[PDB]
Amino acid sequence: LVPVYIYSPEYVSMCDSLAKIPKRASMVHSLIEAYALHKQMRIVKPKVASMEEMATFHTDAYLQHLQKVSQEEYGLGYDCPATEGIFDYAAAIGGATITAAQCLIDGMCKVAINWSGGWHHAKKDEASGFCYLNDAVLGILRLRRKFERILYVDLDLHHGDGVEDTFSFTSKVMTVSLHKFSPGFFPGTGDVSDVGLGKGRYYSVNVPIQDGIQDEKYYQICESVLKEVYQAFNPKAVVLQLGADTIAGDPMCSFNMTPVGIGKCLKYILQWQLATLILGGGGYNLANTARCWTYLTGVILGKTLSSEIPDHEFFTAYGPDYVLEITPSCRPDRNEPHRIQQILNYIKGNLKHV
Ligand SMILES: CN(C)c1ccc(C(=O)NCCCCCCC(=O)NO)cc1
Ligand SMILES: [K+]
Ligand SMILES: [K+]
Ligand SMILES: [Zn+2]
Repeated sequence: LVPVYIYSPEYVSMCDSLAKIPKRASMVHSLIEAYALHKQMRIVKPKVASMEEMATFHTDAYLQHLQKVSQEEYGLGYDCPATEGIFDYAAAIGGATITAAQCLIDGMCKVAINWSGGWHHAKKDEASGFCYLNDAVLGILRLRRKFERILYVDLDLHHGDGVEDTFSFTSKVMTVSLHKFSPGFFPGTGDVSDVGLGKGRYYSVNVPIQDGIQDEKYYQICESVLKEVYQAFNPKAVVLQLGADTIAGDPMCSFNMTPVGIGKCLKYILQWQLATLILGGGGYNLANTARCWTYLTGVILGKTLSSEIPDHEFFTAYGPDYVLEITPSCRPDRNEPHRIQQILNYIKGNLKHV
């Protein structure tokens, strides 16, 4: 009944070294610790993923290449620099999510959290969008050993293309992604008409959304889709990716959400009372990402947190207001109601086939 919190000092330090988000893992953990939330959770040390565990998804040629560049193509480049920490980072993140999955299998908990996971872009032999290894896929494949139908819900700002593509030809894993979809915006995929292929047709769900969406409309959309998905797909377990790059104040400056709105989505999923693997993802206003995942941990624990950020290691990063709540930016919501309705009707039509 007590949620599992994947953590070790070594893991945080490892994750802290991803050059795109320096120290973010420490900031998230430190704030969670400052609110004393870890004492209400079962703290589980993550294992490091073995080569064989990583090879359940990634090809050996790809994994050997990561090993090679870590010691001395494949999507390595501007977004995914080939640096020496690559292989150990992959094994650690993957291992953490696999550990969370295993805890859920063993019935240790109903909810297991790896805030440093959620790297949804990576494919079997291609790095993409800061993702060297797809830990979300790894967790789904582990859960698959016990659970017959798995629902993957992706609330990151970006389309969960790596996870959806991996399971596009299957009906045993359904992917649902809400994301910004606009020509030029990474990764450029995930229109409402993308529904999966072959036996998996209608088992991929995409909700293309525009800039400026706020809490109430987002939840209305998310609740509407998830309601139909639940009744049509009847999932036995859930993997939930909660990238905080949708949150107001993110330098990506696209959606205009607060952790409260995401929390309502989280609450809706939690009341299904299924085994649920919780993952992080994007989130580039580092203090806000910590504010968000701290609040969401509170939501998982059913606790209401004090508005004042406690003094702690990174306290100075929480200016100018030093509170946990995030105020939406004063800019317009570019989502026109009729288009949103069209999308919801298209999805509903798709789910009748499921
Ligand atoms: C300021 N600067 C130098 C850059 C800013 C943005 C990108 C970018 O979005 N690149 C495309 C890859 C986006 C990765 C998004 C990862 C994510 O949050 N996935 O959910 C690149 C450079
Ligand atoms: K998403
Ligand atoms: K699928
Ligand atoms: Zn993202």
